[PDB]
Amino acid sequence: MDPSQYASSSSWTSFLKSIASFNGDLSSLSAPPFILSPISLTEFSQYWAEHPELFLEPSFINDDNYKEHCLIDPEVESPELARMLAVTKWFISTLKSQYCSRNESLGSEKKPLNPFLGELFVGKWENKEHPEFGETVLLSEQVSHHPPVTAFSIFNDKNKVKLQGYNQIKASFTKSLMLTVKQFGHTMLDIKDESYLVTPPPLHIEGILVASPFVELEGKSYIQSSTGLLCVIEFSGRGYFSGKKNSFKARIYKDSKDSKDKEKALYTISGQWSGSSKIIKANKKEESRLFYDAARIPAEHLNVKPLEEQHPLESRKAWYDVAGAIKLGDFNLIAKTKTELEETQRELRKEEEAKGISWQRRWFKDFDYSVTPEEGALVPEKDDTFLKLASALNLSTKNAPSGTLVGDKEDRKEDLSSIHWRFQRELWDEEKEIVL
Ligand SMILES: CC(C)CCC[C@@H](C)[C@H]1CC[C@H]2[C@@H]3CC=C4C[C@@H](O)CC[C@]4(C)[C@H]3CC[C@]12C
Ligand SMILES: [Pb+2]
Ligand SMILES: [Pb+2]
Repeated sequence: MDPSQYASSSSWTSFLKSIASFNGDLSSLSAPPFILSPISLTEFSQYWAEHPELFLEPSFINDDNYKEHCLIDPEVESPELARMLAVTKWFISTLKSQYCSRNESLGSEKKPLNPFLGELFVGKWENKEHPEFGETVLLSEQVSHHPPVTAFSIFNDKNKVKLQGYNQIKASFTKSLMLTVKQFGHTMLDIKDESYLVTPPPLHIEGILVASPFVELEGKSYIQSSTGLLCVIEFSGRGYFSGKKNSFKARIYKDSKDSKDKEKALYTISGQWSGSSKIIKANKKEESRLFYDAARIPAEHLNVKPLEEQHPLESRKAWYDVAGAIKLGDFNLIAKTKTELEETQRELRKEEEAKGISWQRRWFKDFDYSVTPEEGALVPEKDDTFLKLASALNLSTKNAPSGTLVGDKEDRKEDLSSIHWRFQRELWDEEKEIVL
């Protein structure tokens, strides 16, 4: 049918009624074919680096060229600050990819495929037009199905820029049909010997009643550096304080201590993350410069091998039949192909439970950061980067919503675990079957 008839269709009405009895698992919703996306959530990890030049820029900034590299502030006080500005620009650049990609390729936000345990998604940005960049690799793996958790790493060996992180969400519907989404997890970016800890923001999906969903960010995101510098990004927009669609305000401070006083901000960046934003230094409101304009530089999609060469666990290969059925809009075929894959997985899980076997994660392992960790679990090293950055930010190390600070209600939750997925580069180095 035409999108104009989605909202009043029997299919959408039945979907909205299934929401009324939402059991907590989005996979139990009767989402009609027209609102389904043929893309699995394991693919979303690629949204962290669709602007290769911005991802790598911090590695090119040094003591001898930092002022010359900093266009937004040729008077930047230090290379560390120049790099924080670059990392902030990169983070902002990821937002359009993360939260707007489906609206552009599918017509609206849609329900993504719920990955199966063990699903993989790999590719690379060859950066052919820039030999100084080198190849940047993406490894994404579904480390959990119940609940869904995607772990990932994006790395550029040539310039020593590596990123790793994981993501999980907890979603619920309000009485007005707003889908509230709390993200869990975090991402760490290492630029040579300098590190940055990034926390994703909470968000909500609106437009469900009218059958034209879209993401609206809220809350805050943090970027804590090993240099002490901290960037606090606040999201607002329509229906909220600002009233401006996809708006944000980011402030950079000398340290988390100073972030308690907005007047201490070294820079203030404001605008729309899906559009243009300006930057003001200190408090010189008078003078401002363009910080980032999302419309000027198109996202660069990574290179993925042809389907004919993909391994059975690779996302697109595994979901091929379902993706095809979704593109056709065939109600019965979608149910048939999806059930086929998910039932095979059920059988696998039942065999594992009864046979005393556990699925072994491929390139990531779950580290227990608890004071009293599971006896067989891997534990963090003394010089663990997350521990040091979380300490600097006064961030909770528990499995609380992303960005939860020590002392917050979510951190004082009784018997909350502290398990975090970590990339194990050695496992990729000794990978003997998967290739790029
Ligand atoms: C779309 C309606 C009808 C059904 C529900 C769709 C929900 C499950 C979808 C739509 C928007 C999706 C989010 C879009 C973007 C991101 C950022 C990525 O880094 C992690 C996954 C995450 C957080 C997705 C989680 C799943 C999500 C919230
Ligand atoms: Pb709104
Ligand atoms: Pb384990």
